[PDB]
Formats: sequence, C-alpha cells, structure tokens
Amino acid sequence: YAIAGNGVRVTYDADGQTITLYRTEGSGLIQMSKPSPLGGPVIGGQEVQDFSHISCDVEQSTSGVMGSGQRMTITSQSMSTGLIRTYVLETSDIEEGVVYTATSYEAGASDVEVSWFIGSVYELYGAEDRIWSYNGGGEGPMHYYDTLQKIDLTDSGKFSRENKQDDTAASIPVSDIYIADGGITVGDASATRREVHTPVQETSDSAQVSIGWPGKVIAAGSVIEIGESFAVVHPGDYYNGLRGYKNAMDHLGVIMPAPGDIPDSSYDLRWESWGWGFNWTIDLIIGKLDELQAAGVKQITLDDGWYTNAGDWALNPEKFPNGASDALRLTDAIHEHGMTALLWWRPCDGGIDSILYQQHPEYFVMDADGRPARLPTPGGGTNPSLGYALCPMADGAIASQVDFVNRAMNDWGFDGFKGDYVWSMPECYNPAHNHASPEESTEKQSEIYRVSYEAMVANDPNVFNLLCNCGTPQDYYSLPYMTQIATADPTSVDQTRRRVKAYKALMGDYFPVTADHNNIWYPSAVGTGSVLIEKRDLSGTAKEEYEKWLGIADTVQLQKGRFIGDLYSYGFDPYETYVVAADGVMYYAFYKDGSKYSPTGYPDIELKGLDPNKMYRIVDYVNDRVVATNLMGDNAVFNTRFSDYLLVKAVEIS
Ligand SMILES: [Cl-]
Ligand SMILES: [Co+2]
Ligand SMILES: [Mn+2]
Ligand SMILES: [Zn+2]
Repeated sequence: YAIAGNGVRVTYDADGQTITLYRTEGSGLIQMSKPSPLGGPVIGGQEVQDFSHISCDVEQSTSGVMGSGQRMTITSQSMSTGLIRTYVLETSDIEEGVVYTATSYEAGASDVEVSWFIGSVYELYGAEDRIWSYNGGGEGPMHYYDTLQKIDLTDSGKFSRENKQDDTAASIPVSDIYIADGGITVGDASATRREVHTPVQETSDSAQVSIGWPGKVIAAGSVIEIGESFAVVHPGDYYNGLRGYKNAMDHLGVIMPAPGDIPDSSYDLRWESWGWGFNWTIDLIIGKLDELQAAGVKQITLDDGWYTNAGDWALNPEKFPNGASDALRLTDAIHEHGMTALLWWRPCDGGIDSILYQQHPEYFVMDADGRPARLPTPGGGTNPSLGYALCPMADGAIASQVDFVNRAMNDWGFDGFKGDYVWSMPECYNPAHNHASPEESTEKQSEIYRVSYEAMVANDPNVFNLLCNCGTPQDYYSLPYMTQIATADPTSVDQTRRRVKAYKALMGDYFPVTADHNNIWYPSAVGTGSVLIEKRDLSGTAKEEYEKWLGIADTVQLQKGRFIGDLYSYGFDPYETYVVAADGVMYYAFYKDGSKYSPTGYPDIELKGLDPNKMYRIVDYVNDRVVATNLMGDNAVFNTRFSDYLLVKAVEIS
C-alpha cells in the first residue's frame, strides 16, 4: 500500500501496521523513516497497543487540503477500548515533500477517556553519530536553551524534549530532525493556535519526531477528529523542512507577507535607544542622530521605559515633561534625519496598577480562582515586569490596543512598533466572557496581533511591526502580521545565525530578519543576510567598529538579498555556512566561531550554486582582498585561513 506526491513516497505495511517515508533523490528514493507505528490514544497512562489492521484504501486521483494528489485511509480497531481509528494521509502532486495527516476515532458501546492523542511518529533512518533538530517549543528554558539541538548518539545522555504549545508556551508548532541525507519535519496543520506538542526523542540508535494533542472523553457511538499535521521529508537541514511547512500552511490560509508588499523601511539599519538603559532622555537620543545618520542608520527605536504603565500606554511625565509635544519633537527629529521611528510596547499586557485594570478588570483574563491572571513566562510562572493578561476576546481589551496604536502613530508620529517581552496567554475563566472553553483565550491570543497590525496599516501601509517572544521561537500565529523578525534575545552567535535561517525558511527568503544586538556580532549579522541593528552608545574603537560594519552592511545590503538556505546543511557541511544572492551576485559566509558546530582545522571551502561553465574571482568583501583568483563553478574549492568568519562574493570573470 503506497501513495506518492512530489518528492515523497509513503508506504503502509498492514502486517506490522507501520508507515515508511521516502524522499526522491535523482531517479531513486532515499528512505527517511524506519517503519514507524501509527499514532494511538493514551489511556490510563499508556498508549493503546492492541490496534489491529482493518483496511487500507488508496486513492490515486483525489483532491485534499493541499489540492490534487493522493490519499491513503487506514482503519484500525482496538478490542480492549472499542475504538476504531481512521488515519488519513494525503500527498500533493505539487507540494514537495509534504504529507498531510488527519486522525479520527469512533467509540463503540462505551465512553473512552483519552488523556492524550499521539498523531504521528517518525524515527529517522540511516543516522550515524548525530542528528540535528529544530525544536519549536515555547516551554523554555528562555534565552540559554538553543532552538537548534544536536542529538549526540555517541554520548551517555538521551535527548528528550516535548516542544509544547499551550497556556505557558506560544512558539512554533514544528519540529525537525535531520542527518546528512536529510530529515523529517512534523508540524501542526491548524489555521489557528491550539494546544499541541512536537516531541523530539532520542532512540536506541536514532531519534524520532512526533506530534500529539490533548485528549478528551470520546462518548459512546461518537466520531471525533483529534488532530491534523503536516510532515515534510527533505534533503538537507531544517531550513528545507521548515520551508515545506510554510508551503503546506499556505493551504490552510496561514500566509506570510509576500516580498512585494514588505515595506522598504523594514529592511533599514536600525539603532535602538538602549545607550543609557532606562535612563535615556529625549535629548540624549536626539544628540546621537547626526552621527547615526552619517554612519547609515535609517531607523530608531524608542525602547522600554517611555510609558506610565502597560495597558494605559501613556507617556511617562518624567520622560515627556511637556507631554505629546515631547513625543512629537522626538519623532520629528528622527524624521528630519531621514529615519523612521519605532515604539516599544508589550501587546497583551493590560498592566497591574494601570488605570485600565482599575477601571476595566472585565477586559482581563480571569484565572480559575476568580483572580486576574498574569501573563506567563515560558513553561509557567511570571515575571515582575509582566502585568495582567488582556483577554483577546474582550472588545475593550482589543480596543485598548487599537487606541494605543492610533495614538502612537497619529498623535506622537511613530512609524511602527517593537512588541517585546511577552509569551503565551493564560486560560480565561471569566463567566461573563462566555468562552467556549478556558483555552479559548490562549487560542485567540493572535487576535491581538492581527487587529493591532490592521490598525497600524490603516494609518500607514508601510508601518513596521515586530514582536519578540524573547528567548523563544516567535509565536507562529503572530508571524503573518509582522514586517520583520528578530532572532529574539539570542545569547550566542550560534543562536542568532541559525535562527536567521529558520525564520527565512518559515517567512520567505526576502522576509526581513535581524540578528539582534544582545551581543556585538556584526559579521554574523551581515553574512546571514540579516538586518544589522545596535543599541549601544559607543565610542572609541567600538564606535569605529560599528561604523565600519554599518558601511559594509550598507554596501552589500544582503538584508535585501535572496537568502539561499538549501545549498548547505548546518552540522553536516564542513562549516556553518550562509548564502545570499544580491543583485545577481552570490555571497557566502563561513563561520568557525559557533562552538555548537565548528570544524577541526582548516577544511577547504567549497562554493556551491555557481554556474558550472563560468569562472569566478572570490573576493573577501570585508577586507577587500582576493582569496581565490579564478575558480570554475563546477569545482569552486579553495583554502583560506581565517579565525572566526569569512565573508566572500563570487565575482564572475570574462
Ligand atoms: Cl538556536
Ligand atoms: Co524580546
Ligand atoms: Mn545521546
Ligand atoms: Zn476571557
């Protein structure tokens, strides 16, 4: 029993009751998964093991979620539970590598209490010494836990992570595992946020990636759909899998902004007002504008500390003694220097001591004990800076966000927003809100992002919008409403660079991504094709360094180039490598300073994706030196010694 789509084959063995995934390679196939069991329900702490094969029906010409392709419907039965499982896999004639899966269960004569449903599981075939993984979970740890994780198969430990999305986790419902021959992505096939896990788990000699959803009581005689997923078989690294997921999710209407509609000002070099921490003043910021302008900065963020309280989002009198005219004199000065002005905020936060909470507690999320619910940190808990959550279904909550947007743009002259320092959305138990379920607040969190952005756009179609779910992968359902993504308080060059590739994969190769400014890593910012940003008040050689790198970034402008993620595989090619095509020229960036993946010694550099019949001069554009005089495209291999990074362009020679 088998179905095929573009670049994928799926086979079902009725005896073992297993699925095997293959991808196409040349005229053949590569097995990507070991024969893997169908996902089942968890009852009384145990996955049900007694399912038997009833039927597998293959339809060769059918139309599904992804349009025309194929379908395989597997029916299974459990005598102990009375459950009949219907497991549907669909492939697409067009969508490369993608398998859509949907599961329903029918109960027999009696109710079945399921704590959890495992949707699909795939154990990687052909692993050797390590597997690399993309982990989209929002459960934290914040900041210092890498999104990209190496699963070492030679050590003592056993990697295991749930990758949650729930009332304390709002990130990306996707996981990928890959080796040299490629990988398997699994992601939630839902147009809207829901509770889901995408676990990554080391096995005896490999790893498995899976997806699962919360259980429910299945009433006797009832049929219930329990969850739907996309899987992507792919060559190469997580970029290819995540790109497959992006392509799949288009069919559910989760469509990321098209390149042609992204504003010019969302590609601009930016400085953010953290030169003095919370002790910035309007005049300190204005005092920097001449030098920032001369060095090539085109955008300024007024960062945290400008407001009285979250929710209210009124000007702090200490920062704005003359009120709105002070905000205007700031944004006017920014505009006069040829720059756009951005404003910091924390969407979803209605404050604690805010007038908003005092006058309108009914706008807020209410916990099960009848108390106002704090916004959660990843994995649970809160933070002293985080106020009470606005309920995204409360009209007054939404209006407070819209009113803020309209004031900041139309009264204060801001051109966009830096949303920051917020994660998931607590469950709401306020009876007056009449929620379908307590999870509805969590599910509807992104309504805040959508409505806010729609208001922003109505004022200015070129408005800038960014949201930082700091130290975690960004809330996936926020992404359609953004004009730029930050890697989100990366704590290492490894984090910022690898996340640039992940965000490019999910958002599009021209989607603006910044490598952020938590640490100074200008080469990482330029070479990944990211927007170089900064926040410090620099002097002396550090100032010169910033000016140098602004000049490079402003010359090559790789932030506006086409990111190319499918030529090199992170953790398998000799160097951590990034590629951007800008104005017809291939730019490459090789790094050794990322401790998570760095070669022994000085491997040869191979430039891929050049024309085989052409000859190229390889130029280090940072240092303006020729590192290789003349390479043919089909053998573009050279050796150069560098300590941390090498940024080169391949210049065609005639
Ligand atoms: Cl990372
Ligand atoms: Co942040
Ligand atoms: Mn291990
Ligand atoms: Zn509510």
